[PDB]
Amino acid sequence: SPDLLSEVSEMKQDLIKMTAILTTDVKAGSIKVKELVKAAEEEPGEPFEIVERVKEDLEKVNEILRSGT
Amino acid sequence: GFGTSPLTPSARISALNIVGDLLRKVGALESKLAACRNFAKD
Amino acid sequence: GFGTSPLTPSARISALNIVGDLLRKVGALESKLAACRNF
Repeated sequence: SPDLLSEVSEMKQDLIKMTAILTTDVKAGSIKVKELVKAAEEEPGEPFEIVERVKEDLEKVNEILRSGT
Repeated sequence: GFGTSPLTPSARISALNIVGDLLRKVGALESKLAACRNFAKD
Repeated sequence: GFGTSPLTPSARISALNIVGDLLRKVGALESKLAACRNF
């Protein structure tokens, strides 16, 4: 649905913002368009499986930022 | 090129704010896609 | 930055690495959601 795509687009923008906060990359050479396209082609599994992995990774990042470790 | 410095507290709080938005969105996407999978299995 | 200490360098880089992996995965998620078809 277009609402699912718009929520994922907003998540992508959130991750760009987090990248800008966390990076020390001093035209953002650390972000490679060819790596992003390859990853969009090759990430395995249906959307539900990818979402479960994304959620696990976000819970890990949240724990680092809240607890400090 | 001298290393990585600590993140300031305000930048840490901003990153926490954003991860909150990401967790609410992913939780809703998870529920939607889980419902699709479970409605199909049922 | 009320009630909050600085994030250590090691935690900062740990978080950055995971965020990079998340950006790649969320690009794949945006692709598969747009392409998925019901047969």
